[PDB]
Amino acid sequence: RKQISVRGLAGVENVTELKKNFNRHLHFTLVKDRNVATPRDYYFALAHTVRDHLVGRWIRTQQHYYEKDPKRIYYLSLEFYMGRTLQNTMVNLALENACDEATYQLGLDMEELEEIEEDAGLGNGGLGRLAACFLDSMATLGLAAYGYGIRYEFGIFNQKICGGWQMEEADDWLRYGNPWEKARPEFTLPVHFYGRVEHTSQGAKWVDTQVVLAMPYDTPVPGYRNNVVNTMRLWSAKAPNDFNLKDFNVGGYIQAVLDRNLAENISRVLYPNDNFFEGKELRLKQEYFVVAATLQDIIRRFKSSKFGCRDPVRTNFDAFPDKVAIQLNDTHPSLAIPELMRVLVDLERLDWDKAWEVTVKTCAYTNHTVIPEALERWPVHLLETLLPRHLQIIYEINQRFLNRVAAAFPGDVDRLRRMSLVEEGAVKRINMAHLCIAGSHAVNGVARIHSEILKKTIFKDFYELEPHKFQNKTNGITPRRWLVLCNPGLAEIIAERIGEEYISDLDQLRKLLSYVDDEAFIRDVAKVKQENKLKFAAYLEREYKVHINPNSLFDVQVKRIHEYKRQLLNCLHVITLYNRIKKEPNKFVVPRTVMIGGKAAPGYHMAKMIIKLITAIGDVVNHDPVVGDRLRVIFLENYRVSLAEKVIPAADLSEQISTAGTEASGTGNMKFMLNGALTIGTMDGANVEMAEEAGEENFFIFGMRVEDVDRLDQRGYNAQEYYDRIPELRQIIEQLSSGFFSPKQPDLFKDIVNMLMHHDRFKVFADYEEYVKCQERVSALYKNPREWTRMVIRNIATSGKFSSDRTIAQYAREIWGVEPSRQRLPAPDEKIP
Amino acid sequence: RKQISVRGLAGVENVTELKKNFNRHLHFTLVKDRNVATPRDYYFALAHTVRDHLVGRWIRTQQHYYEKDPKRIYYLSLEFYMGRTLQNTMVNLALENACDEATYQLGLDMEELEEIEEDAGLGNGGLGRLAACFLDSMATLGLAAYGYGIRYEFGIFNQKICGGWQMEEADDWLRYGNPWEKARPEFTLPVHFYGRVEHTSQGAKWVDTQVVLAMPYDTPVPGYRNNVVNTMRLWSAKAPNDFNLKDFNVGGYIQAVLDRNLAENISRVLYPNDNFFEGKELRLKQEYFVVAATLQDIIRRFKSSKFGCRDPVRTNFDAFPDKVAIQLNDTHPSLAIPELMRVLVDLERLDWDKAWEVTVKTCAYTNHTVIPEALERWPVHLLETLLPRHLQIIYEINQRFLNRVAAAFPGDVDRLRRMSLVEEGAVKRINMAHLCIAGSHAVNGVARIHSEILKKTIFKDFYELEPHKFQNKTNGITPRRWLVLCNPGLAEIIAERIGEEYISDLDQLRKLLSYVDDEAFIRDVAKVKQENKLKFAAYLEREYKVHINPNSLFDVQVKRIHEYKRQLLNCLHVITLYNRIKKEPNKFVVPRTVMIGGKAAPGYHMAKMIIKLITAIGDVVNHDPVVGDRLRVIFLENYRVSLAEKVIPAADLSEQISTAGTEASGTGNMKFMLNGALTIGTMDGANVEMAEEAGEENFFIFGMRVEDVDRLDQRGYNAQEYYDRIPELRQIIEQLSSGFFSPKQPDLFKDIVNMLMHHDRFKVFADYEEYVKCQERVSALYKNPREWTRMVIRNIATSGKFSSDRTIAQYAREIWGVEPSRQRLPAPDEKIP
Ligand SMILES: O=P(O)(O)O[C@H]1O[C@H](CO)[C@@H](O)[C@H](O)[C@H]1O
Ligand SMILES: O=P(O)(O)O[C@H]1O[C@H](CO)[C@@H](O)[C@H](O)[C@H]1O
Ligand SMILES: O=P(O)(O)O[C@H]1O[C@H](CO)[C@@H](O)[C@H](O)[C@H]1O
Ligand SMILES: O=P(O)(O)O[C@H]1O[C@H](CO)[C@@H](O)[C@H](O)[C@H]1O
Ligand SMILES: *Cc1c(COP(=O)(O)O)cnc(C)c1O
Ligand SMILES: *Cc1c(COP(=O)(O)O)cnc(C)c1O
Repeated sequence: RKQISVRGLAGVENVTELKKNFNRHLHFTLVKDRNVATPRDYYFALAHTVRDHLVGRWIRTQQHYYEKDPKRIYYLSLEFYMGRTLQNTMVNLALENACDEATYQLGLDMEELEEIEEDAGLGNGGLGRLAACFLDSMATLGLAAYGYGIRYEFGIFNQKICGGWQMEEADDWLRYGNPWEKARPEFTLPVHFYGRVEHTSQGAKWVDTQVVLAMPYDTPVPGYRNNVVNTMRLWSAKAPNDFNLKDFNVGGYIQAVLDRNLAENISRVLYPNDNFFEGKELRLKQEYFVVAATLQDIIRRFKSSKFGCRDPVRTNFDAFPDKVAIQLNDTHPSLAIPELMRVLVDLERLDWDKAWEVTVKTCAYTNHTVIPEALERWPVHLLETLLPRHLQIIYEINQRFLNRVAAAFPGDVDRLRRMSLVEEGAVKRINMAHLCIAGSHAVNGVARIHSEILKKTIFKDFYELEPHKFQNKTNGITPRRWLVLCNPGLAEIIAERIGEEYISDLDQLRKLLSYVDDEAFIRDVAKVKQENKLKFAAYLEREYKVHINPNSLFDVQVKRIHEYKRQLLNCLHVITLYNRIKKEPNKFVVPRTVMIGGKAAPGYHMAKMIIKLITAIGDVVNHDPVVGDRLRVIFLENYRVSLAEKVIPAADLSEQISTAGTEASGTGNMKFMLNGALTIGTMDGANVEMAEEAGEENFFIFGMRVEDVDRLDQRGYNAQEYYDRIPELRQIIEQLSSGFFSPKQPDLFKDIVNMLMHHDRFKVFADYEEYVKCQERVSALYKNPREWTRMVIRNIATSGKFSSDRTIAQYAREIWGVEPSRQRLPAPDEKIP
Repeated sequence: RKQISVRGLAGVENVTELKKNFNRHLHFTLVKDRNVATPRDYYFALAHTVRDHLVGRWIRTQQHYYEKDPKRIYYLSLEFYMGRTLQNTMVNLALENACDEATYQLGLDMEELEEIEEDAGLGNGGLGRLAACFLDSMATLGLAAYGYGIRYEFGIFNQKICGGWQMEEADDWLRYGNPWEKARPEFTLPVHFYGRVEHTSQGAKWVDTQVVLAMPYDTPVPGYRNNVVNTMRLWSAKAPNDFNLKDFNVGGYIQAVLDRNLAENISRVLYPNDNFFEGKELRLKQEYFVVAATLQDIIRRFKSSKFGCRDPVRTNFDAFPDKVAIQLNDTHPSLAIPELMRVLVDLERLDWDKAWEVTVKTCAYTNHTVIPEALERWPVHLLETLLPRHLQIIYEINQRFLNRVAAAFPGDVDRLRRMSLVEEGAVKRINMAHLCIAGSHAVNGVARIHSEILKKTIFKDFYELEPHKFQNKTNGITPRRWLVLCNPGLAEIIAERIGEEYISDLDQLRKLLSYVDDEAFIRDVAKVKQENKLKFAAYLEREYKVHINPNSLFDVQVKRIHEYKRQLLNCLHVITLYNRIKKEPNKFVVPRTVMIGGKAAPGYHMAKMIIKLITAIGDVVNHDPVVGDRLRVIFLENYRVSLAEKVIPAADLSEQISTAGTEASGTGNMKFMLNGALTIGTMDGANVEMAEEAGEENFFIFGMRVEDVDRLDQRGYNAQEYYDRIPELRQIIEQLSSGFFSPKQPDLFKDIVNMLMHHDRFKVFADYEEYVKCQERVSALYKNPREWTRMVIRNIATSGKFSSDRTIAQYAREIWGVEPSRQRLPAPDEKIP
């Protein structure tokens, strides 16, 4: 904690320049004086000074792509889980140490001020943090890339526990302002809703629509020390001045204005589910909105290219795929496909068949899950009302698609019903995943098991029609935030031995294999990890008044609360540990702090019941005198990016416990591998490529492989068989059944026990025995320090592959068709032209 | 138009400093480049550079009152009609010419950029523009004064004409931002609504209330060249994070967030009526809100005074009147009275009788009208629901008030029902005007007739109980905006002869009497007025494509459209003029451009019918070939402060035509006297003190005096008598009745004719004959140039009295108890302490 790592150069002219501009923004921007200013005021004076060092290059990077006019990548996501922006901008700009100096000289602690920034919580979990780490890597690799999303007013709710229950409240992240965005009202666009389609003369024209306006807000995304600053464009909904008021017949003037926030409700709140599908109208309107305005912004800056110079016997949209690439993050932007067809056929007047070749060559889709409840099936009755031309375009696309399928698989009548984008049943629906494979030229999974499972199970039919479309790109994590930024010490001690070229070339970590038997490296790695555990132990006791023993194994499961991720199996393990020492008190066991955190989506009653169980286990366990400090269970309240940055560097053991076949990739598992945690995990998602990368000896794999899960499903999963055969498991069911964990509330956990017993979709009891055996094996190693740290050096040295720079260099190469670069653009500036 | 008047010094180091900081805000603040920036971007770079020159003094003026701790004036208004802020700040700071230079040097036209600023339209008419000119004069006179209002999202609607009909639309003034406010989320306060009163032990406690938060936004108000910059604090409503979400039982999570803009609706839109009363709940909530949070801000900075040093055997609220003065602008903040009682008795726990002496000594009320439909009578049933403790405090105040009245006027039973703050009828109501006289120590009218009429008619009972409470302070206008700023040339030519000391000492204009027979002054005055008429003639033809003859009398009536202000009598005059030349075509008449402008409140059907008449008269008159350029009638669309600043300097004749006894003061009449217009007017409001000031020979007074209006009311106004006796008036009624003005729509004006004939509250026909005679007299003078300009020099030299600096020096002296000052505070700065 003496600090001073290579957070860059703290050099004289710059620290001078900085203190000076901090003191100018406090006075001139904040209109605050040295005697009235609080730590929030000073956080902003610094946020504003650091934003200043970035505008030069943002301007330079934007006029630069204009000039050299590359192929542009538009990554469409409904979520961007950015976390906080000050420190990361200082890391990518080389300003961390200069600003630490400058601030200590003004008498302030930088770390005090960085805690003042609220998180940009515009995401739910993995899919949104993926988008965020892709942004960082696209600018670090010099790509002309733009993230396009919604600027939600309220991000993911802030989780609160009251009596061990989750209490949700609004995330008013913008209460205090945002020093990082630049509102752009100049560039507002209209999005159309509802309406009629008239078929008049040569064309459909969508007529009688309500107009909402999409007002943009751009945030800079700086690549790591390469002077590229790209743009995240987030749309906000604005009601028009005329119809939100103007049309003549009494209703009410004041009312007509009060009803504007109704159009403005489209960007008010993030829909809060990880892996579930919400069939609500407001969600489809968010999805059309972001697609609508983004495609306008894409066509505009394509027409301004060398067509708005030579429209080459009219603007030839033929080069549209060679100038545009749009990545659909999940099916949430899938309306991009009938909308690019709507603008091209209806407005730009190309042939259906020309527009279709163009749409397919520019669109590509990333699939993020296999579980059927997460998939989007939008009821035809609401695409008909709200978007009646896009339904016609989708019925037409369906038609032409299945005409291909019939010609390829002639006579095969069940094929055709299975492939259809239009699903019959009572509610006739539209399968959006089907629309994206049909209309994209590449479809990909986020981990090699996941990509094989799509080819083999879920989109088998589609693989047999167009095998070449299906690809894989295993996920990644950005080493800048997820190593340099959250773990300045680990990055430091690596930097001493192998240099710094690895923050943008993480494969170089393999060079650390050579230090596995070097006692200097083995004590420094063990030292960083104790420093981080002591810092988190102290955060806990100050910010949250809990007190934990820093000398125990820090056992942590942090991710959204869902049944397939199996916090229940980990709770079953904690109660085994509790009971093995209550029957044999004076038996020594390796001590551990079990920390579980994550948010439940608000009406998912099972996940909300899981958080009540965990707090109930901690109520018992943490106050048993026979237990002592040997075991404490801790629920980790309001988990999100800033909390992940402090708890992942302090973990010894990482829980990655999903039923094989259910977690498509996972990325918390990589964040933890980077930071000196060992993984206990099933062979699911990217855990399989991580154990292959580090070797299975250096990993703690247990449980059913996918084969084993299918064998059991053919057979029939019967959870009673496990109740019968394992007395310890028997014992826990009756502790839950008979009120041990809910004394004055005894029947309380009756539906988690019932679900386990009769309705376990994720067959928790089946991996239990082999999981408590694998847990005996990690405590064996922990009590042998030097040998835990060598297995740790083996995981950190093998993290390479899992950087998002690799994942994006593969998207670029094999899907977008751009070559990454790392040549620092010659910014900043001084100048004006 | 060569320009260069004394708009200050354009001096070398400063113009250097300016261009430099303009170019820094364009790059760093606007994140715009010289090749991408538009006139809006450049307006903001300049707005931001000019705001910078003001923050030094704002900080200095605020720490300065802290230190010397004066008596503070809080002017509570629900309206502040500010207009645009760039130019006025440059005028009060001496930056006009330095910035004109700086901008021409960057190659831009300042006047092009000033048209980019939208108006702060937070007001309806006179009452709100009064508040605005009081703000300017309070800072020019060094008063520690704070305007407190609501920060409305949508100001007064923007008026649009479609087929001669007014079309209202939302004033999205903030669409682009506001370079002038400084949001202060740090200082957010809660306001309570609904609830119960529990009577428990020693006290009522208001319990079970919904909380809304009042988030402040401060705008600087710079005095004219004296380095004082005071604060306008405008509250915005914010929903809380907990109950706008948190309390447990299903309803909906997304819904609970979408329902926040419901609490946030309290500051969304200005209520749009000049002189009418809206009994709607949302209005009362705006009124409680602004009172609630302001009183919190007042008590806070009173406790921080030398009580938060010595609470002198507890905080003695005894000095509260000697440290606090709160001016109630109309009854719209009257809840300040039971709220100061609520905090003092309920929370601070003083005796009713001690708190009452304190409340009365700090509160004072300005009455703005006599017409009964504008008065506030809030139904008890909604003060009971929404504000149940304040109703108890008001029933108690009523009680104690009438106990005084009975003791003073013993036996006088009708007195007591007339005085009551609580009015019986079906709907039992609360007379808010009655509450303010009861609870204030000074009550005042806004013109000497108006103040005599309150003593004699409306609050006679109250004058007989407390004669000493009733005062007068005739209104005013700020010479800075309403002379220097809109008429730089007139100010210039005056400045040459008598110097500049008059912009803060307007009485010095009398020294101009000496120049009435000086031919240099007589041609320069006549020259300015033709330059202004040519500039407005050109604005008209560019911005609004109309074309008018600049050599005709510019006859203008601009104010809100209401029956008592009598745009109908002026329309009757225009049609007489039209017809006197259609019967005698080749008769020479003095040519005039009749311009009428103003907004109708949206559901006032009569005023909306008056705007359709005027446009209908222009449809006829403006296309009659026999008329030629001799007569054009023009309706002046979307009237407000920026349009008043361009049309008032270009007027020759000012219409001030209300029924005597109805316009309490008027302030457009003063703006026009300052700017070389002659007044045709009844002896109403401040027209009486203006003609007394200039002398009746130099004024065009006509019509019934108040006596004459009463004599007619006892008699009975019969409009048929005037139809019978005046053939020209006869003739116009049948032109309206028989479709001359609405050919294909012939029955169209049937209820204006019917109202004139049977229901004229403002007896238009009674002043008609004497008004068309007074109109022959102004055209006689107009065709004698040298003699119009001498009557003009007589009005401009007599404007003195009507400056708001005099009005505020009288409020200060005779009501607040502070002595004005004009000593320039030693700001700006450089420094930090
Ligand atoms: O959406 P665009 O035009 O590509 O990006 C927009 O902001 C950029 C950064 O200020 C400018 O350089 C562009 O000229 C501007 O129009
Ligand atoms: O939103 P979640 O569930 O955290 O994340 C979802 O997309 C992520 C990024 O592709 C994957 O790692 C997860 O396996 C998937 O379930
Ligand atoms: O409401 P207050 O405290 O009187 O005014 C507030 O803004 C002023 C100008 O920045 C400061 O000087 C005060 O210290 C601050 O607390
Ligand atoms: O809102 P309005 O009607 O323009 O203005 C109202 O208050 C003004 C300021 O005291 C007075 O001059 C007007 O006579 C009065 O009717
Ligand atoms: C990386 C990240 C995720 C993803 O975690 P998984 O364990 O892959 O499901 C979710 N939440 C946060 C805050 C993250 O940083
Ligand atoms: C001064 C002013 C008013 C007041 O006009 P009156 O003629 O007194 O009713 C109303 N509107 C605007 C825009 C003003 O400037």
